[PDB]
Amino acid sequence: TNTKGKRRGTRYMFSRPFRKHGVVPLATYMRIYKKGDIVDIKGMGTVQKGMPHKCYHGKTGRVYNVTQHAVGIVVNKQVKGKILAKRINVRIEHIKHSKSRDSFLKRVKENDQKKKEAKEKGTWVQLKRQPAPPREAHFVRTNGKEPELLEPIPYEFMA
Amino acid sequence: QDQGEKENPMRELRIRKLCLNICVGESGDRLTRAAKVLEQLTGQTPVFSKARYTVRSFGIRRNEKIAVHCTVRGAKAEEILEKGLKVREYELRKNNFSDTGNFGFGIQEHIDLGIKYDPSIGIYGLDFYVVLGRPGFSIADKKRRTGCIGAKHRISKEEAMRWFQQKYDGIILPGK
Amino acid sequence: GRRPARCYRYCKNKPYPKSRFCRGVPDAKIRIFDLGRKKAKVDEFPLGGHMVSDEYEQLSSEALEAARICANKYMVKSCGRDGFHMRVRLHPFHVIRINKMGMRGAFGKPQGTVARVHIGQVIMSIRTKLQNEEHVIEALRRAKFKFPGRQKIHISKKWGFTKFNADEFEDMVAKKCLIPDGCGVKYVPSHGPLDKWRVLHS
Amino acid sequence: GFVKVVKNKAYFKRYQVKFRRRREGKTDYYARKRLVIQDKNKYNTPKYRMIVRVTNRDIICQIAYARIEGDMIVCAAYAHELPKYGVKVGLTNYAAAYCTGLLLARRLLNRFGMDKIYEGQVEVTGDEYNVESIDGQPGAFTCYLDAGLARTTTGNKVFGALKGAVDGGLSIPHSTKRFPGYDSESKEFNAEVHRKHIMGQNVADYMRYLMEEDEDAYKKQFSQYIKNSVTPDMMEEMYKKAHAAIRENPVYEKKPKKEVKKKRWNRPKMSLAQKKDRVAQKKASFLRAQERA
RNA sequence: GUCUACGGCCAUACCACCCUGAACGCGCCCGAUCUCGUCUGAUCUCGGAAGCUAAGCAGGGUCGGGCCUGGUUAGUACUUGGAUGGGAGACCGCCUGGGAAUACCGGGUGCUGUAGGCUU
RNA sequence: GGAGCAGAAGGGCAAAAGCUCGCUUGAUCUUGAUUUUCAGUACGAAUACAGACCGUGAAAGCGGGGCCUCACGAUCCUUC
RNA sequence: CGGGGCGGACUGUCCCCAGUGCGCCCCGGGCGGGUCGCGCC
Ligand SMILES: [Mg+2]
Ligand SMILES: [Mg+2]
Ligand SMILES: [Mg+2]
Ligand SMILES: [Mg+2]
Ligand SMILES: [Mg+2]
Ligand SMILES: [Mg+2]
Ligand SMILES: [Mg+2]
Ligand SMILES: [Mg+2]
Ligand SMILES: [Mg+2]
Repeated sequence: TNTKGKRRGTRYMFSRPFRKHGVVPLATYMRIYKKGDIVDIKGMGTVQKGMPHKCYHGKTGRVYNVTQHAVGIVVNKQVKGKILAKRINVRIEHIKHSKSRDSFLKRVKENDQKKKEAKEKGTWVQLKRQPAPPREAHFVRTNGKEPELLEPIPYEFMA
Repeated sequence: QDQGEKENPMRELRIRKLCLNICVGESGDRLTRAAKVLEQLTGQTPVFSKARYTVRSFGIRRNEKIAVHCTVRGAKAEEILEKGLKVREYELRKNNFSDTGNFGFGIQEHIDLGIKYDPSIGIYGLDFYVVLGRPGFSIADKKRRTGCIGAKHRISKEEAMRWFQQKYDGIILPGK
Repeated sequence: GRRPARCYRYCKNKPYPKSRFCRGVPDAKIRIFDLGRKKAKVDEFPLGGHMVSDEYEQLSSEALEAARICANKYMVKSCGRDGFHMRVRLHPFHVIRINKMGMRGAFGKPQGTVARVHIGQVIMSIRTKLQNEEHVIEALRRAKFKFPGRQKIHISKKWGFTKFNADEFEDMVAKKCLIPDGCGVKYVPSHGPLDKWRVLHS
Repeated sequence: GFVKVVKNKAYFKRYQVKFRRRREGKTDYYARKRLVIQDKNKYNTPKYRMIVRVTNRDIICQIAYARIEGDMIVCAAYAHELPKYGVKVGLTNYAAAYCTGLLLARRLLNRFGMDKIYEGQVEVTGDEYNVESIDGQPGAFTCYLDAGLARTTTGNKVFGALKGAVDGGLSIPHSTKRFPGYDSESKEFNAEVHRKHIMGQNVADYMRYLMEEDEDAYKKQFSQYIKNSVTPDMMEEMYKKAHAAIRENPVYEKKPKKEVKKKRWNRPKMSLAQKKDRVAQKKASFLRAQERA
């Protein structure tokens, strides 16, 4: 059936958000990117140079190369039955950083300071995180008053 | 007295442009003479104005030359406006005043006032449009930190008529 | 001529209105959607009775016009000519196709329009005085006989063709939160300009 | 009641405003995007631009580089800080722009400690000069020029400030085409009338011409020259002493004034209870008025 | 408590109308000798400082319109997974989880970076 | 922005990417990398660079065709 | 659900008018969280 054009099906994803058109804000240009860090790929449509393909929109890769206006990114793409690492040159209006890796790095530094304080003070403290334990038996005060009696309503047809 | 004598430094109706125009449906020597009357009337070299689209009814096609117009401001403007109202005997009747505080009229024959007729030059009429202002109106066309002029700094039809009859003791609202 | 309506009873084809892409559509059979005395104000006709579907299906414009005609005739010869106002609440916006009298190149051509109705959805409404309620119910039943599915007749808890209930209606009118205009009413919220309150509340 | 209104509810519903400084008319984001942003393979090198803004009574010369939270001023000169040596009157003109750019350059590089080298041009001739980096010594400061919305033509005080900074010792890339000595029709740069414009000799010639032509219009034009008694003579020397004083001591120092009170000069924002009571007593006064009738 | 210059986020910042503005400033303003541009020194460029907050600008206001953020709408609509559930079908109910959006009703209405001023 | 941006449609765009002037030939010479279809082959199209020589602009910069998504073609043979 | 003394601004009952927020501390009332709490069950 359909064409193999490079922007087929990108009516909404390469568009701008509502009341967000016009001039690109300059913080997106004055971010910095060192080779090795994790970036999200979105791909706005105000800029037509260096824009990523629709398979790479909404993806996440790491930077391997920095140039004047663009960045080489290593992204995992799933061709039919294998995952392979593609190397795409994308511009900085189309990328942004990754708060997931940022959060991981700050809990790494927190772990390191916590292990240092535990070692100097002579205790053993918890460093891992545990998945949401059960709910720790407790008392529920009624505060003297009786719990309110709920009761299903009769049926009435409005709409 | 005390409440009236405060705005008198910077809130005074003065004359911005005089907006002189001659539009004739043909090009050529008629337009050259229509520019020559403008030069001899104002002292400025006027500017040609082109058609915008072919209409074929009375017959003009686009990118021709149809009009000659000129912009005149200052002491020359007020004295040429004085001459035009001398021709109009300081009477322009009801509704020549636009709602933005501008006005204008037409003159059917120019030789009456001023300059002597020349046999080569034709018999052309013209029209005057005075767009009127107030000190501080240049913020609308300032390049850096442009703004709009503000609501009570505008010129209404009433104050335009009041300024006209106060500065030229003329007559609005004739017998009809 | 026209196929039996059982060939187009069910909604199965992804709404198809007449637009740029669907050209050459004949006119629907229902052209008049309001009928009776359409200029009675709000309180001449306080009672509203709806005929509301209980099936997901599409009704043809021919069936809509037939039901409108027979309900109008019963209301005219029962409640008088100017004693009621009826609105059908269903416009036939969905175009149905027909294939020509094999299956090669089989995409059909527009032959009609139907209105797709949902489970809870009003098909027709009649507003009348409070004493013609059985006449409204009988008119809506005799108009119910013109449709394929199953329909129910229900008297609304609201004042006429408005969205406000009959018990709180006159109190809102008296406290001027609800100002009558035409067939309906306007709601006055207490957050406009006070000069609007002043040209009102006075 | 005849024409369809344009600024209606749906108009404001889908109106998208411009940037704040754009709709204030102070920033051209086209030129800003092309001028502030550094190449990504520099990663942290600040990109310095010399902002020059000539107001109605003042000339501001700043040196900035952009961060994500906003620009960072490094050095700033002012025509209003110029009269604490040399000149006293005759600011916001081309000679004032030259001394302002010179003061900004000398202030920046004696802040950086490179004043004992990079002397620029201690004598003023209005010709093409560009500094060069002496080997073994630190490199010359590199800046670009932010002219803003000022229409760049031949003889702009932004280029006055550029010439001032370049003679001060900065390295700003430029050509002598937009200098007042440049002739368009011969594509030639005279540089002696440029030196005249730097020394303010055109204003001195205007003063002499007005004196020999008139007395009352001359003093009406140059009223504040009669005060401080700036004759058309001694104008250039005066600027020479101004340049010498800037080269002598370009360090800025400010004065303390901290014995101030905390008076409110504006109105406080009204409160919710105040607004509710205001509309309540407005309704009450309206009903009271209509019962007085 | 504010303002200039350059900004960052880009309406809580916009729009409409009304009131107030000490001091610096920003402007309006005066002029065309030079620079430079025009049909026109109106715009742009240049040279000023007699007057002025009228205007821009700032702050405040409006049962303001927009915008932002909550409530309601509503555990509704829709939906993952399940059944030898119902019903002639159309569709619907239940089990297991997730869960909206108008209308309507509140509250709010610019924060802030660097440098330099004024405010006894 | 309801106009225009060569054309189909979609996206994008306002001191723009539109319109009007000024100057030009980055529609030039080169090696590799990448993306798109994909078998991760080719063509076509495209994207980041790098090395020359230039254009423009006061400059930062931008420019190796057309604002983006189409507008095109192996071996063998011929021709320059 | 509030009382005393100092600071702005609102209302068509403005000299005899009314009502609102904000700054100081003094209290008045009731609610919750920590305290060797402290006892008692
Ligand atoms: Mg297909
Ligand atoms: Mg297709
Ligand atoms: Mg391209
Ligand atoms: Mg189908
Ligand atoms: Mg520019
Ligand atoms: Mg509102
Ligand atoms: Mg559930
Ligand atoms: Mg270049
Ligand atoms: Mg190159």
